[PDB]
Amino acid sequence: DYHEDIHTYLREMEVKCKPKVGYMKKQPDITNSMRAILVDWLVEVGEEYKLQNETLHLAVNYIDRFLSSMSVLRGKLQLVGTAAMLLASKFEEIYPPEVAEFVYITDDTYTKKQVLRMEHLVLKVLTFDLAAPTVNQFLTQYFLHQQPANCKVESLAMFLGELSLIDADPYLKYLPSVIAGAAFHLALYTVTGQSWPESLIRKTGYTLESLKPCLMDLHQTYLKAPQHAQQSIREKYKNSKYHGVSLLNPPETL
Amino acid sequence: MENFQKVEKIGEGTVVYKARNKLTGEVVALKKIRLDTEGVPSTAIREISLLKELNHPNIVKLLDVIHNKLYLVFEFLHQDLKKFMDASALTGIPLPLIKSYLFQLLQGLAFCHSHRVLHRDLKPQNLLINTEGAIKLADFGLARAFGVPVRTYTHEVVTLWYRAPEILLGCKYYSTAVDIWSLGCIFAEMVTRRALFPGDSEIDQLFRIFRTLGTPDEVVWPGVTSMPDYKPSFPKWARQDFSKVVPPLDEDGRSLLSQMLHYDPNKRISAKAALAHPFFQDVTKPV
Ligand SMILES: O=[S@@]1CCc2c(c(-c3cn[nH]c3C(F)(F)F)nc3ccc4[nH]ncc4c23)C1
Repeated sequence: DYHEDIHTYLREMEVKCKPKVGYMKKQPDITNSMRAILVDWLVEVGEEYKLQNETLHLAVNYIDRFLSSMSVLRGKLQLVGTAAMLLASKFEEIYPPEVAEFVYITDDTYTKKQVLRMEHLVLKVLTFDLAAPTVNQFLTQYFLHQQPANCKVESLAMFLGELSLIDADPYLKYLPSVIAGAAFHLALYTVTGQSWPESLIRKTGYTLESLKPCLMDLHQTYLKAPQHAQQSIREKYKNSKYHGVSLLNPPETL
Repeated sequence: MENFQKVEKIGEGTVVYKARNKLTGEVVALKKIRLDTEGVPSTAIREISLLKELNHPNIVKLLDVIHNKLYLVFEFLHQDLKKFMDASALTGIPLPLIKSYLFQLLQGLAFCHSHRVLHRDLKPQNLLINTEGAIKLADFGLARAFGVPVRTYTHEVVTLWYRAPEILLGCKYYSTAVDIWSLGCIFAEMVTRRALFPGDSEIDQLFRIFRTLGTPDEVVWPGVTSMPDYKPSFPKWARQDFSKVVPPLDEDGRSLLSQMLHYDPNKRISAKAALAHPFFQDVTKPV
């Protein structure tokens, strides 16, 4: 095992790759509501083009990093997130969808030129740093610490992990490693009744006490999930693929 | 852009020029990448993003990027390990230089792996040498950031001669072992100045391995006989003596090489463990 090496490196790079917490206030023509619609759309693109959960998580991090230091108008937010998904695809995916396909899913809102010219710009602003740590990267590590592998816990924690991609407020205020911490405990507690494993307290240094604030927000998010304007993630995790875990009854208290 | 004066063309794939910075005098390698229809190629996206996270004495340094062609600017080294082997063919490479070179490749590779990066193309033509006697991992275009545990990644990885058996037998999962295999195949190719497994086909490559390391069974490599391209019809060849396979190589040399060429990837020696092997008890830095 050289896992410990990688975990240390990922925890270090998640602070350097983290976007600026409050960048939405600074955005003149754009809002959290408009971001959440863009992110939900990329889940539909993600599920339609049978792409990895990593690819989605990676494009959003590219999206938030870019908006952290570039002003964009509402008519342009769909180009940024398109060019973001194309790069996250080119990076993460064995068979990345081609440009002209990424065009087709905008319904010709933008040209091939526009998508290609935005990719060049997104690389420049991100200074070709694409290997960012995601919620997903940490979750898949966390999953090896279940004594009993539980495919329901895994699909739910993933489910809970995607919900946060939708809501800048208040997930941007949390590190990926912490969000994944909340999503695993809450997923485990929901199906088995168990909690944050001792082995992960050692690996991560996070007590339930440290995860409380993220767990509170993530718990409300899970409770209010079927009334959220955004619903593509619940539709996605209704499939037998993910053991229809979005249908599960959330817990009440903790 | 205009600062660089091209000295020579020094190779082609994915063209590479030797150049000089006209204002600082610095010698560099320019990797020219042509675009034109599909945007910026996936190889450049991956090579650039990964090399920027990989700062090691034994990993080639990326100095800059330039954008309609794309230029990667790397530090220059005058030699690749293939041109060096084809120059030592007759005389042979000295033992303590093979030990230095191996030790250095394992060091870069340990750093790579511990930064969740697979090379997936370790062959001599992609390993670069300077005059002070340093060797460095190069060509990260076929590389990839990997997860824990890994998920299924591209099947067509590593040059056939250095391809690991779990790829040839088409295991759903492969990881860090496949790079350790490659170096085993290299270590042997320095010791005996000949490609260890020079197969022309996926079938020949397998058979060349079996004929040398013996045909794996469920006792060497549990799960093998139920791998997607494992046929029960394969000749069961016996394992050769390493006296015959690497005749020059000492007892510690042999111990390290077998461990690096294990069939079962979960048992193969890691880059981290290999560095601590008794073969490496008296290392120096020759030229
Ligand atoms: O034939 S090219 C010359 C050496 C070389 C190669 C390559 C290379 C390796 N595999 N493929 C290539 C290329 F794509 F042909 F360029 N990369 C580099 C990078 C830096 C460097 N500095 N000095 C030499 C090189 C170098 C192989």
